[PDB]
Amino acid sequence: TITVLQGGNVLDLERGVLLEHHHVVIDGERIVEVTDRPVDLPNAQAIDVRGKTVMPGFIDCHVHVLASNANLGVNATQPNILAAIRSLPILDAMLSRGFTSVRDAGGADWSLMQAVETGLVSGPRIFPSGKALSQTGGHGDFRPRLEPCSCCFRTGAIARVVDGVEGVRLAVREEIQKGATQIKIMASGGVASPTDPIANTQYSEDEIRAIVDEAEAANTYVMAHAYTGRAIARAVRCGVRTIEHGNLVDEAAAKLMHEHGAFVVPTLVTYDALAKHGAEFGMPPESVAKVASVQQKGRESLEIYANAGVKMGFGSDLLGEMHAFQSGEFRIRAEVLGNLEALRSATTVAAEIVNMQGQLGVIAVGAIADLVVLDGNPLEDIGVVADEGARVEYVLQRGTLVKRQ
Amino acid sequence: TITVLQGGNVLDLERGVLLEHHHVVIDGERIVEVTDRPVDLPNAQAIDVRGKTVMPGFIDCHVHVLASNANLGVNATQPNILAAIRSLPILDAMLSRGFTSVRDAGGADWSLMQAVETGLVSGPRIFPSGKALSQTGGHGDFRPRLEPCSCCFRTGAIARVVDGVEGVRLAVREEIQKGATQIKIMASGGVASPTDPIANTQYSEDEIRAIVDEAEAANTYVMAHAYTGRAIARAVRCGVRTIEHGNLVDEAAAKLMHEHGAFVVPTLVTYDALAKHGAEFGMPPESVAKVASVQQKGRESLEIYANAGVKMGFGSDLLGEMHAFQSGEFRIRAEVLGNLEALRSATTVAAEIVNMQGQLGVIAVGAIADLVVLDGNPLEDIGVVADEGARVEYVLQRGTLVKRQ
Amino acid sequence: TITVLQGGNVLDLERGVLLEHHHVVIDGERIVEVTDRPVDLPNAQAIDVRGKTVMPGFIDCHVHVLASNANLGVNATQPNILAAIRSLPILDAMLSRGFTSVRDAGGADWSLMQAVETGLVSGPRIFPSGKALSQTGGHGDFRPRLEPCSCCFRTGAIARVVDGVEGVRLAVREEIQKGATQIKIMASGGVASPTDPIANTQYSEDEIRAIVDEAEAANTYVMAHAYTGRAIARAVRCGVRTIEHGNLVDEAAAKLMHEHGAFVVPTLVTYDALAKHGAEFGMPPESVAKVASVQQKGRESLEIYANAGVKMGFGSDLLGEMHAFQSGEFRIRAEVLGNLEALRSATTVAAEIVNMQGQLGVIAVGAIADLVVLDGNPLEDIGVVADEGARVEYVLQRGTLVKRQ
Amino acid sequence: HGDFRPRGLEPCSCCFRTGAIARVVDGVEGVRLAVREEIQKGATQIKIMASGGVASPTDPIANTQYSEDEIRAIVDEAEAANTYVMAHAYTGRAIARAVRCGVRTIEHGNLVDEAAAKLMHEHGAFVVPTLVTYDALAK
Ligand SMILES: [Zn+2]
Ligand SMILES: [Zn+2]
Ligand SMILES: [Zn+2]
Ligand SMILES: [Zn+2]
Ligand SMILES: [Zn+2]
Ligand SMILES: [Zn+2]
Ligand SMILES: [Zn+2]
Repeated sequence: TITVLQGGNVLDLERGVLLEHHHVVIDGERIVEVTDRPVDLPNAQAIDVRGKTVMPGFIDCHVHVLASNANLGVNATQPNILAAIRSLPILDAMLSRGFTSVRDAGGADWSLMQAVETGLVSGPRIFPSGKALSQTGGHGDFRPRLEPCSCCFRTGAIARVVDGVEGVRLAVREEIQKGATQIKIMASGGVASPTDPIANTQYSEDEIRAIVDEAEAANTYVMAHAYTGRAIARAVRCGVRTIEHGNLVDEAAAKLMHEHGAFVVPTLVTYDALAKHGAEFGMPPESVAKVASVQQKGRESLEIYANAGVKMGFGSDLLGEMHAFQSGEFRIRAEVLGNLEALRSATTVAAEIVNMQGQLGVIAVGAIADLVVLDGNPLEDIGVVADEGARVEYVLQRGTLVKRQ
Repeated sequence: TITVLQGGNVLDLERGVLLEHHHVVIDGERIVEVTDRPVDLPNAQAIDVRGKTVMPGFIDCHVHVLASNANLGVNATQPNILAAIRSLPILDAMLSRGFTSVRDAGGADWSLMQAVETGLVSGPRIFPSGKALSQTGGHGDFRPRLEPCSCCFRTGAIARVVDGVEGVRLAVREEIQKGATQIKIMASGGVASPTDPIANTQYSEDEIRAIVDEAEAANTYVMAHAYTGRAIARAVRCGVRTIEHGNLVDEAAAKLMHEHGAFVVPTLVTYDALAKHGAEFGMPPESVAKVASVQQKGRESLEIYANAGVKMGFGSDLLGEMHAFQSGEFRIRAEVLGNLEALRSATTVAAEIVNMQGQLGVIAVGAIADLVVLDGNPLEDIGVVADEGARVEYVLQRGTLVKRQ
Repeated sequence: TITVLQGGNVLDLERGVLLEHHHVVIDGERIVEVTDRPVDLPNAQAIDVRGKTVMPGFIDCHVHVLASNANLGVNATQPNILAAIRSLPILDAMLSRGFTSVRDAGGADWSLMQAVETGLVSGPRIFPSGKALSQTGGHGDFRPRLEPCSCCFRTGAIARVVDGVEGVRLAVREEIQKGATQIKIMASGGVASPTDPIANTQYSEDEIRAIVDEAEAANTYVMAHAYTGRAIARAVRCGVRTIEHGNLVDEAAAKLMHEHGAFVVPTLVTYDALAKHGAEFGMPPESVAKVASVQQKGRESLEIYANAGVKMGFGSDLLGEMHAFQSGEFRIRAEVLGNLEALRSATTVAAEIVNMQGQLGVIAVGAIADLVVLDGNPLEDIGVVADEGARVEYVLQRGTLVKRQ
Repeated sequence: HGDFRPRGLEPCSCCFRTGAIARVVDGVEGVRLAVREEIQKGATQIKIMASGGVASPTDPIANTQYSEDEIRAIVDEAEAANTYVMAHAYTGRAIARAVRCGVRTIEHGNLVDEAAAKLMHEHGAFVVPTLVTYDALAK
């Protein structure tokens, strides 16, 4: 059968206007009609959406669903079944904030992706990376300042450690076999790892090139964690498609990104959260030392990306109980670029990042019915979205209604 | 001693005509005379071939002699001595259908080649690949969507999983030591494997280039499994000599193939069989999902190959009890290319592929005595050879008579 | 349906007489009636057996079906599929000689057993030992007088080398998981192995005990290869059930064997064969040095076992092309004990050895229809059995007729 | 009864799948180590298979599993950690020896004779029949 959201103000994002009193008609999992007709509803579930905004369900392009606590070291060493359990609330809470799809950046696997798709578990559709690739002593290596690691994969582990061209090549083939949808690598130092300062680069160009080739071979792409313009530039020229964080770009690297057609997924909200509640939520004292420097240029970088004409996706990257602040990223972006853009990042641009242009992030005929129904107009008050589930009262996923609030 | 097939109509393939009441004289294992003389037979076994077509014994360029059931996963896991035993009827039946030589595309080894050649076992001469080479998660990787290890060689295993330039180099040197005649790899997604969609490529160009080198070093070639024009172009540029299946060529790839002097071996019959009796004969349900798409472009591709002028060999690639349909490939090709071509693909073109030009696939002086005697004329009715056999009453192999029907 | 052997002279073994003009009625796989009635055959396959001896099909308690050549060293190293192929002739010949069941003493596995039971392959029912257990440098170690060795089970290998209590324990649990029906161990030096003189013992009492226990825990027994009275005595005290060869007993050991209720399976024909054609058929020169001694006391031992009242079963132990000599063991035993006793060793006593008392080795109601039809009377001329398959013209196996000669 | 490998074979197995009911270990030291491992990981008691069963491929229910040395080593290591061993067993034969080796509770136990029962009462051993499962597996 068939469902009609009636009399909503449909958000159309490429023109940037509400379309008032437009009905939208769902058959099965897909949108069949968007019109301001009196519509011919014989056996349709009518949900009355008068004076309320209906827009495409949001896409978060950088989450760690399995990051149930803020020390990613100790997250990795928690027992498997507990690691899994603890992700469930995280998933549920994402969905009710309006997020109908997430690109998980290391941790989530194909089993979790199936769990939501078969209905076994409530949450967003996951686009899994499997495990992030990290070189030894890299952003994914959580060993404190002897070595030989570890036979087999803990379900709590964000990353795996692999070095060498043949090593990475294999690892990518293994991850794609295990059903990843894209490949995440760490291509610079970070904040949450013990031994790497943020300014230095990770992986040789030979390794990154091998990885990008093996991903392309399986008709997907590489996403890459990378802060400085030096770290970004190399990664992009090796052929990576999306850059994660990217807090310390220069315009030279920004220009190179635009030119190559590479995307960026800023994750500003995680730095504010780790500012307030950093050493407080159990993340090592010398990791909170590293967080002071990246949030500075963080806001500033957004302008640079916008100036160069680089597409920016929505990303949170929140760990542990800081997971609640997910929606706040809308606000931060709205402050710097217009809140049309802030919304675009979680919809149209996001949908392109995950290769579902036309499929998600748009209310149009043929598209998947992933809808959010919003009390108020985000186009003028960004707060209706950025206030943590406050003002979202319906969530639709693949046709079916999943939240009523 | 010495043998005479008297008064036959000898099929000459490069001219495309029967030569009536030509006698053919066999001494030892070789053809010594083809003539329409009254011939001078003192102590020759006269076999009377009046009004019946005598042609070269057929060559099949793609078989899996050891594929005794349609689930190649379970075929691989079956006990060694049982895998061996169950290939015996397969071999026998192939010979009875007129196939005096087969190129096995993964599975059969040098021991099976020996068993026929010393007469310990009835079948076609085998040109063994040993085991096909497959990357991890490739068309030869039969592990479900874990990641164990393995690595003793099951005698029912079609392929082996090897990654990396050195890995593949070693693998080819091993396969050639055990006495492979040519090297098979998987360069693309496939149908009969769990985790690889058909549209993606397999192996880096370094790996394939390595492989081709090690093959050429032992004075033989590589046969590569590939479907799409993208997969085929890259393989051909790396220097593979024969392409298997090739159902989804564009003409740009076919042009390249012709240019490089590469062959194709289409296997159209297997898809028809897997259409009818796919899930029925125990091949996993999501493999029969993938069979729908490749048989479409299958017949079309034949034209593409013929237009670009790419030599086409005969291949069956039938698994399990679907082995019976082997000869039906003649019909399929005849229907697109006329039956002179269809006969050429299993004789003159085939013999060139297995580097036996002038040794097999031609009735001429000095050639090996691999002869089929046919009741009817295949030049006008393709049915006389494409009918389970039915109409083949003599098969000669290296001089001696092996089937009387 | 149903079958009748009519008017035969049924051999009854416990009373030791022919029963003339007794009909035997087979339904399915079982014997339903043995009677000298005019029998009421409506739709029965009548096979006319007037004036011919019908007796139970023979059981040979010690064969090596996989021993396709006389050098067990080189037999083990032959390629897997070739090892399998070569056993097919061997099995077929055994069946034609009247043997409807064989107890394989290392080499044959469950899959071969299945091959015959499912009728994939013609031959006797097999009771597989899997692989003989042998200590390092023991009768099953074929390494020249060094080390590394071997990860994987060659299908042509008679034995495996395992040492120590936990080692042999695991070895037995494995062999039974793979579906051995009983367990073979080497408990002494032998003839066909490079490094062990026949006089000395093999395995500790601890190992043998552990082995016997694990056998008994799986509701089967241990068969043990042992020559000297010292080697025999110890094995029997450890609770092994049958003794293979046994050529150099003293009566003290024999007495203990009787006391414990342990059988013996002498294999005298193999030493005569190795006398004539030893170094001739490719068995290493210092192995044929060892064969001189054992045949001496061989005929003499038979008396000792008889005197002590130790049950004897039928055994050949023939290797390679010397397999042909299988039935000659009848004549050899008939020469020393009566030819009644010689037929008993292949029937009633043999069926007890393989735990099939009342199931095989007797023509009686409810027993399995494993029958041989014999031209002449073996109770007076032992040559009607011991002339290979000269004088056996019907063989019935599990109801159905398998040889017509 | 814990070994779910088909009658091949004999490869494989590296790590612990969280959906696995059992592990395969053989030998006196092997079991000893496995018990210590299991207790370190936080088991409250130790479960063993001392008999053939129903839900496993290769073992007929009539026959026994583990040597008395193995079982008794298992019981000791469990007692050293102030717990007990529970043991899966059907027949009176398989039951008796388990109890003689000092296992505290017997699982299923569908095929006792009063001989084994009497021995069980004497040693102070419990039984946990699971009759419902066989009705369910019947339908
Ligand atoms: Zn990152
Ligand atoms: Zn991250
Ligand atoms: Zn293929
Ligand atoms: Zn193939
Ligand atoms: Zn022996
Ligand atoms: Zn033997
Ligand atoms: Zn149980």
